[PDB]
Amino acid sequence: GSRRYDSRTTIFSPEGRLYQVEYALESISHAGTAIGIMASDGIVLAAERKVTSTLLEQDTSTEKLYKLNDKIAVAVAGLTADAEILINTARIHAQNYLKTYNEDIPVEILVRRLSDIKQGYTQHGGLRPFGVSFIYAGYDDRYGYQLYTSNPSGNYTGWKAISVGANTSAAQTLLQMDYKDDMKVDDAIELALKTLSKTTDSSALTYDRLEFATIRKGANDGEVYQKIFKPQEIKDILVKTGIT
Amino acid sequence: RCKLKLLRMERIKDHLLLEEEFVSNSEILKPFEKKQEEEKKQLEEIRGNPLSIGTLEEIIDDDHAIVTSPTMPDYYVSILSFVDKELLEPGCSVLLHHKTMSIVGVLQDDADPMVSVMKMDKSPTESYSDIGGLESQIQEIKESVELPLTHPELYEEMGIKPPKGVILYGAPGTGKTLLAKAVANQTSATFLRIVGSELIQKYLGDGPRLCRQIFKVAGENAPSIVFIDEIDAIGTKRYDSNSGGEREIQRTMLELLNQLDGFDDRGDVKVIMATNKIETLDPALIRPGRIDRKILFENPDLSTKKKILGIHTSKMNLSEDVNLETLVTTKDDLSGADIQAMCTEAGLLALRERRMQVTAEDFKQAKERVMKNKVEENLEGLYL
Amino acid sequence: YDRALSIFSPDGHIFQVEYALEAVKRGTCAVGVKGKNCVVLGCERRSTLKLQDTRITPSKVSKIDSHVVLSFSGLNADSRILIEKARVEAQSHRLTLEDPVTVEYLTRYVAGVQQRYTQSGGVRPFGVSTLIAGFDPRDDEPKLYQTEPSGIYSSWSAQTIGRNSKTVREFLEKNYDRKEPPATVEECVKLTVRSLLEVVQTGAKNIEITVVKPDSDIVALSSEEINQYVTQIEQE
Amino acid sequence: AAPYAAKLKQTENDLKDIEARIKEKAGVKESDTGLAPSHLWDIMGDRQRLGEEHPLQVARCTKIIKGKYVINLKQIAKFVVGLGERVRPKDIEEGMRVGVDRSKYNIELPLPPRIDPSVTMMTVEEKPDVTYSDVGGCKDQIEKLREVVELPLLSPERFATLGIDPPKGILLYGPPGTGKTLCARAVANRTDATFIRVIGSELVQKYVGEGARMVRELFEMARTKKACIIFFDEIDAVGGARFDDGAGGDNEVQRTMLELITQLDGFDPRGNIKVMFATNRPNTLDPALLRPGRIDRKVEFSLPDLEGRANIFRIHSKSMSVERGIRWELISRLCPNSTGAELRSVCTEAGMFAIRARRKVATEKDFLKAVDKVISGYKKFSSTSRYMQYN
Amino acid sequence: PGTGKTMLVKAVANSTKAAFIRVNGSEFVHKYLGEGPRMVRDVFRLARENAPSIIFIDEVDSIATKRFDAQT
Amino acid sequence: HHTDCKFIRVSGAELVQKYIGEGSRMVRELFVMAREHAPSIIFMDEIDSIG
Amino acid sequence: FLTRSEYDRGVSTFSPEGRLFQVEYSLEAIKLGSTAIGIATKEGVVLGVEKRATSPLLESDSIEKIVEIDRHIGCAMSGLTADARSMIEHARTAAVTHNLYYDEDINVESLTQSVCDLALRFGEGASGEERLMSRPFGVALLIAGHDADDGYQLFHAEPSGTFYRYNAKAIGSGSEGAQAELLNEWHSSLTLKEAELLVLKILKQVMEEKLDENNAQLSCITKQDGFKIYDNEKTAELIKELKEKEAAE
Ligand SMILES: Nc1ncnc2c1ncn2[C@@H]1O[C@H](COP(=O)(O)OP(=O)(O)OP(=O)(O)O)[C@@H](O)[C@H]1O
Ligand SMILES: Nc1ncnc2c1ncn2[C@@H]1O[C@H](COP(=O)(O)OP(=O)(O)OP(=O)(O)O)[C@@H](O)[C@H]1O
Ligand SMILES: Nc1ncnc2c1ncn2[C@@H]1O[C@H](COP(=O)(O)OP(=O)(O)OP(=O)(O)O)[C@@H](O)[C@H]1O
Ligand SMILES: [Mg+2]
Ligand SMILES: [Mg+2]
Ligand SMILES: [Mg+2]
Repeated sequence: GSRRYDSRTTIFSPEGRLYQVEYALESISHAGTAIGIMASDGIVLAAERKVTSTLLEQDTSTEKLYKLNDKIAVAVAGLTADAEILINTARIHAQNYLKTYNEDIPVEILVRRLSDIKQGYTQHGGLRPFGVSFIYAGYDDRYGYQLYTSNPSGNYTGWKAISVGANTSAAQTLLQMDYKDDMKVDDAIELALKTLSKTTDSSALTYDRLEFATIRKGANDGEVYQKIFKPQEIKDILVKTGIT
Repeated sequence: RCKLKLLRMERIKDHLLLEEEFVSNSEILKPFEKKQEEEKKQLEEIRGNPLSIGTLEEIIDDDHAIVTSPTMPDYYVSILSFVDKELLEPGCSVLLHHKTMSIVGVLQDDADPMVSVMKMDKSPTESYSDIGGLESQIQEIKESVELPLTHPELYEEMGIKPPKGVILYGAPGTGKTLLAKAVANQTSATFLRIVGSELIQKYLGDGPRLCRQIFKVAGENAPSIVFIDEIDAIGTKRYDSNSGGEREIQRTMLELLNQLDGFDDRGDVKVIMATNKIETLDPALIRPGRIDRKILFENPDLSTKKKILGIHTSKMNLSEDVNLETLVTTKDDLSGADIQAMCTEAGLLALRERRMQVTAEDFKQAKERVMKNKVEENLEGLYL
Repeated sequence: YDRALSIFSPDGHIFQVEYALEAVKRGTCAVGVKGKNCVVLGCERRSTLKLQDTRITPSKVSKIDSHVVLSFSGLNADSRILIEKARVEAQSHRLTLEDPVTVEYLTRYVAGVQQRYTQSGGVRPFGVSTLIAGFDPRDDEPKLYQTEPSGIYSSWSAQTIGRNSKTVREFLEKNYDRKEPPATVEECVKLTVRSLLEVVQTGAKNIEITVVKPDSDIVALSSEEINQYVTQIEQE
Repeated sequence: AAPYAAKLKQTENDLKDIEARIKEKAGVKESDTGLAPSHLWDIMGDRQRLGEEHPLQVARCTKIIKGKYVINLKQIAKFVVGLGERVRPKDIEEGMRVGVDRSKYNIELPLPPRIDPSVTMMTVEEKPDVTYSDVGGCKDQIEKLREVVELPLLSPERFATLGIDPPKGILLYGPPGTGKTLCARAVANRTDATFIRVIGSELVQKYVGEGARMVRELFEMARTKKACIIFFDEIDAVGGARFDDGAGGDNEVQRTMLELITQLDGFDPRGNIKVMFATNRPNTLDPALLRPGRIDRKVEFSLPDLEGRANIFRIHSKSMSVERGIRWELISRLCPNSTGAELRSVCTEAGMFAIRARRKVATEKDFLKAVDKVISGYKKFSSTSRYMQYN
Repeated sequence: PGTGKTMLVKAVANSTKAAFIRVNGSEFVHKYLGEGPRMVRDVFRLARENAPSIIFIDEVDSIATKRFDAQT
Repeated sequence: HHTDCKFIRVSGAELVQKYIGEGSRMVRELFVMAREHAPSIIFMDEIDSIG
Repeated sequence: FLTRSEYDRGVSTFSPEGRLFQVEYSLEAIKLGSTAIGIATKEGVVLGVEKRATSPLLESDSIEKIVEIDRHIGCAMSGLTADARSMIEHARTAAVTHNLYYDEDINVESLTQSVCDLALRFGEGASGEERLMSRPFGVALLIAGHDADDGYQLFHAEPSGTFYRYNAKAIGSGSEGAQAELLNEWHSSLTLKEAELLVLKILKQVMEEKLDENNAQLSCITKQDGFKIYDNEKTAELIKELKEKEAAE
C-alpha cells in the first residue's frame, strides 16, 4: 500500500535531529557565494552567479537578487525553484501588512514570517524542506539598516557582516580581518568585491559573473535609493577597485 | 636524568651473567659424567636417524596407537614406552622410527600462526598513571582484575568465589584502550589481545573454531587475561552477505557463551571487553557473573582534565609562558584523547618551526585545530 | 497525510520522545531560580561567533505576557511556534474570562500543546523544553514551572535545563537552599551568575539575565550590568 | 641538555644488546620426553624394533565375500586379503578397520571402526564436581528430571514393574541466569553416566556435508557406549526451525539440522541414550526436534519465588562469612523477581565492599549497596522485559 | 563472447601470418603433482626460440579469479 | 626510496598469498615481515568502493 | 531492546499470537509507573500514591497524581501521565454532560466505561468512527467512586479498553509486591482507618525513597463528604501512628 513506501523524513534521528535540514545545508554549499556587508551608510549585497557562458544572457538575469519590496531586497542561495515560491509569498505578505496598517513592513516581521513558513515543512506533512538561504538587506526607521540571514530550518540571525553558500567559513574569516565598525558604501563595495575575488572558483572575477546591488542613503531625508546595478556599472567599479 | 650510574650497575650485572654463563657452557659443562653419557647412550640407540614426523589421531590402551602421517599412509604403531604410556594425547606430534614405526618420543609443543595473532611478545613502555585521571572508576578494574591474582588471601577471609569479568563502556577516546594495556603490565600474566574485526570473517565454520580457541589456549596457561578489544564491531562490520550476515554473527556469539563461562571449566580467563555498542550483545553476555562489576565511563569534568593535561605535557619542553589552566577552560566535557591530540599536534607545530621550544602559543593553536574537528563535520553553526 | 510519525515502542516508550529529549540535551543551557519576591532566569547565549548583530536579534527569553516569561532549550526554530500559540492563548483568557492568565493555567496550556504533537498523527513531537516563570496577578508569589517535550509539566523550587545541566544542578543543591532563597534580588542574581560561570565560561559576554518583579515588571539586564556583577563574584 | 645524555644514549643501547647476547649464548632446550623411572628398555625393546613383529598398514573392509575379503587401504590401493591365525572370521564387519602386513597384505589384528572422528574425543567430558546439592532450592522441577533421566539408570525395575516405556528425553528451557547448565552439572555429579557435551555452533564447518559426517558418527559412537547421556547445549543455531529461502545460505546449515532428526528416531531406538536439549529460546525450534515423543517431558525452568530466592541466597551466604543475626528473607524482598545469578553476585560485590571497609566479615550495610548496584545496571540493559512473547 | 572477440583473433592471425600458439587452461591444468607449472614454462620458451610469436590463451576465466579461498 | 623502506603495495589481493589466504589472519604476520625486513612502508590502499 | 517482532509496521495488525501487539506493549508501560495503591472497602475508598520526588530541588507538594473528576468520583493515574492529561479532561467533560442531561450523578462504572471507549480509537482510519489517535495510550487509571445504587466502587481502567471491578488493586512498578500482600491481608470487615493504615503499610514496602508526607499522598472518597484530598499534616499524623504500631510487634 502506501504506509509500505512511506519514508518518514520528518522524524528525528537518534541525534534528536533532521537529516533533511542537514542535506539542504549541504546542497547550498554547492550553490553560489552570496555576501552581505552592512555599512553605516547602506548595505551591499554581492552575489556570484553559478553559471557563466559566453552564450548565456546575463542582462535580463536577476537569478539571485530579488526585490521583495521597495525597501527590502534579498540575496538568494540554493535551489532556485523552491526560492521562487517563497519570493512571491513574501511579496504577498508585504502587501498584506501594507494593506491593513497602511505603513511599510519592518524587516523583523518579514524575515520571521518566512522562517515560520520553512518551519512548517520540517514540522509536519512528510514534506521535504525548501532548500534556500536568504540574506535580507532592509531599511526601517525603528532599527535603521538591518541585515539578516535565514536558513532552511526556519531560524534567523542578525549580523554585521555575513556570507552564505560556498566557502562560508573562508569568507567569514576574511570579513573579520577586514571589517570596520563604521564604513562607507564605497569601502563596503571594495571589501565585497575583494572577498569574492579570493573565494571565486574561476581564476578571475568578472562583471558578467557578478550580480551586485545596494541600498543606499544617498537619497535624503529618510528616502533610500535601491539600486540593482547594470553589469556595465559593475564593470566600472570593478576597474575602480583594480581587479580588472 | 642522573640515572647513568644505575644503568651502568644493571649493565654490570649483565656483564657478570654473560661471562659466567659462557664459560660454564664452554668445556667445564663436563659430559665425562656417566649420568649424562649413559642416559643419552641407549636413548639414541632406539632413536632415529629420520624421525618421520607423524600426527597422532588417537591412542589405544594396549601400548599402541594409530598415527596418520601427513605424507599419507596410516600406521598401527607400537611405543617404546619409556616415554610414559599416559602423557600423550590427540593432536600431538610424534616421532616415528625410520625402521618399524614405533613412537620413539613425543614433542611437547607446537603452535599456529593464527595463535600468533592472539599471543604477544610486547612489554608496554607505559605503566599505569600514564592513565592518570579517572582514578576512582579504575578501582573497579584493579580490584577485580589485578587483585585476586595478587591476593586471593583477601577473598579467602570472605570465602566465596572471587570476581570474574568486566565490561568497559563509555565514549570513545576516554582511555578504554589504554586501561586494558595498563593492568597487563602490572599483573605480568599471559596477556592475549584479539580484535573483534578478526572474529568477524568472510568464511563460515572457521568463525566458531577461532572463538572457541581463544579461551582454550587461555585456560591452558593457568593465568591469562583476554582483552577482546571492540565487541562493538560484531554488528557493524560484515563482508558479503552470503557467507557473512546474520548467520555468521549469531553463531560466533553462541560460541562465546560456552567459552566465556559455559560448561568447559577451563583455566583462569579474566576477560576485558571494550565496547560502546553494549545493546548489540546478548542478555546472556551482559548477564551478571560474567561482568561482575561493570564500569561506566563518561567525559571528564573540568578539574579532571587538569589531571589529564599535566600528564601529557610533562614529556614536552616547557616554559614559564605555558598555561594549562586556560586550555582547560575552552574544552567542555571532551575526551582525553582530544586533550592527547592537542599535545601531539603541539609538537607538530614545533616540528613545523624546527624550533625545539614548546610555548603557550603552540598549545592554543592546536586547540583550535582540535575544535575544528568537532564542529566541522557539523554545518549548522548554531543549533537549528 | 494521516500516517503516523509516532510508532509505539515495545520498550514502554515512543522512540521520538527519547530522540526529542536528546535534542533538548544538545541545546543551550538555562537556569531558573526564584527568590522570595523575584524570579531570575539566566541563559547562555553563544556570542562566540563574531560580527553578530545582537541589538536586533531576540534574546532567548521571550515575554509571553506582561508578567509571564518563557525561556527555552532545544530546537531554536521550533520554539517560535509554541511562542505564538501561547501569546494567543494569553489574549483569549482576557477575552472570554477576563483577568490576565495565571502562570499555572498557561503552563498547563503549553503542556497540552507539546503533548498534542505526540499523540496526533502526521506530526512529530517538539524537541523543546521550556522554563515558564512569573507571577500571578493580584499576587506576589513567584511561581517557577518547567515543561518538557514529553508534554509533562512540573513545579520546581529551582531547575536547570540544556547542555550540561547536571553540573549546575549539583551546584544548585549545594548553593541554593530549599528553605531559604536569597532574599535580596541582587544576591539572587549573583547566585545565578555564579552558577552560570560553571559551564558558560570564557568571559562575561555570553551571559544573559532577565529579572522579573511582580506588578508586571520584566527587565533584562544589559552586558555592562552583568560585567559588574561577574567581576564582583570573580574577586570574592 | 644535561651532561649525561650524550652517554645515556650509549649506556642504554648496551642494555638492549647484552640481554640478547646472554639469551643467545646460553641456548635453549626443548624436551623430547623420557621417564626417570626408566633407564633400561632395550633388552626387549629391540624386539618391538629392528626385528619386526610388526607395525601395520591400516585399511578398511569394503566387501565380505563368503566362503576372502576386499580391503582398500588408506594409501588408496585395493587388495585382496584373508585370515591369519590371530584373526577370527566371525570378527570382520563392514566398514571395520583392520591391520594388514606392510609387506604381504594379510589381516593380523582387526581394529576399532572409524578413524574419521577425532574431534569427538574432546567433547567427551569428565564430570565436574559441581555437586548435586550445589543446585539451588529443593524445588520440584529438578525432581521431575530425577524421574525421567536419573532414576531409570539407577532402577529400571520400577519401570519394569510399571511396564511403561521409560521416558528418555527432556527439554531444559527458560531464562538464562537461572542456572540452566548449573543443574545439569549437578545431575552429572549424581548419575555417573558418560556425559558427551555438544555445542551447536561447533557443528558448523566450512564446507557443507562435513558436519553431516560429524553428527551421524557422534551418535553411533554413543550407541556403542553403554549408560551414556548426550547433553545438547546451545543448539539454537543448528537445531532451529526449517523454512525455505530460495537463495539463502541457511540451507547449508539446515542440512545438519536435519541430521539431528534422523538419528533421534532412527530406524532403531536409542538404547540407553538419555537426551537433553538445552535451549535459551522456545521461540524458534524445529517441530520435529520438539515433537513430544522424543523430548518426552519438557520442563520449564522458572524464576525463583520469594521463597526460592531465600533458599538460593542461603546456599550462597552460608558459603560466605557473615556476622550472624541477618535476614536472607529481607534481601529477597528488596529485589524484584530476579535471577539467582544475581544472588551469586550480591554476595561477591558485597564482598568487594567488605574488603573496601576492610572487614573480615560481611554485614547488613554492604548488602544494601550491592542490591542497588545490580538493579540499576539491569535497568540499563536488555532482558528486564525480554522473553520474546510466548509462554 | 558472442561479440566476435576470437573471430577477430583468427582474422588478423590469418592476415599477418606469423607464428601462433593455441593453448588453453585445460592444457595447463594439473593432473599429477608438478604438472601444471611445467606446462606454463614451456610455452614461452617455444615462443622466444622462433620469435616473434603470438601466444593465445582463449580463456583465463578459470585460471584467474578475483576471489580465492586458499583454505584447501 | 628516500626513506629506504620496502615499498609493500597492498591492494586487497590474496593471490599474493598462497599460505594463509586471508587478511583476517594476516595483519600481524604482515606487520611482522615488515619488522624482519625493516624498515618498511605498508601501503594499505583502501579504495573504499570494492564490492 | 529490539525484541523480536514480526509486526511493528501496522498499529492494527496480527500477530500470530491472535492479539494486538501494541496493546500488549501498552500494558508493559504501566510497570514503570509510580506505585498507586487503592483499597476499596464498604465504608469508603482510599487512594494512595507515591508522588515520586527526583530532586530535593524539585518541589513535590505542588505535583500530585490525585486528580478530581467530580465531587463523588476521584481518580488516580499511573503510567505515562501526558496521556492521562487528555483522558482526564475527557472524563470530566462526560460527567458534566451527564449532570446537564439528567441532573444526576453518573455511575462509577458508566464513567469508567466511557473512558475505555476513548482508549480504543487508535488507528489510521477504520470503523464507522474517525480515528484521532495513532498510537494507544500507555496509562492506567484507578477510578474510585461512590454511587447510591451500588455503593463504593473501585475500578481498574486499562489502556486496552477493558475494565475490571476490583476490591483492591495496586499498579505501578511495585504492583506485584503489593498485590501478593493484597491477596492475603484484605477482607470485607475492614473499616476506613484500618484500610487507610493498610495503604500506608503496603506503600512502605514499595517505597524506594522513604515514607513521609513529602513523597506520599492520600485521598479518600466518602459518601457524605465527597472526594477529599488529605493535606500533608494529616498524612504525617497517620504515618507516625503507623510507626507506633510497628514498634508494638
Ligand atoms: N583519563 C586519562 N588519563 C590519562 N591519560 C589519558 C586519559 N584519557 C586518555 N588519555 C590518553 O589518551 C590516549 C588515547 O587513548 P586511547 O587511544 O587509548 O583512547 P580510547 O578511549 O581507547 O579510544 P577509542 O574511543 O578509539 O576506543 C591514551 O593512550 C592516554 O594516554
Ligand atoms: N539454581 C542455582 N543455584 C545456585 N547457583 C546458581 C543457580 N543457577 C545459576 N547459579 C550460579 O550462576 C553461575 C552461572 O550460571 P549458568 O552459567 O549455569 O547459566 P546458564 O543457565 O547456563 O545460562 P546460558 O546458558 O543461557 O548463558 C553458576 O556457575 C552458579 O554459580
Ligand atoms: N564480425 C563478424 N563477422 C562474421 N562472423 C562473426 C563476427 N563476429 C563473430 N562472428 C562469429 O561468431 C562466432 C564466435 O566468434 P569467436 O569464434 O570469435 O568466439 P568468442 O566470442 O571469443 O567465444 P569464447 O571465447 O567464449 O569461446 C564465430 O562463429 C564467428 O565467426
Ligand atoms: Mg581503542
Ligand atoms: Mg547453558
Ligand atoms: Mg572464443
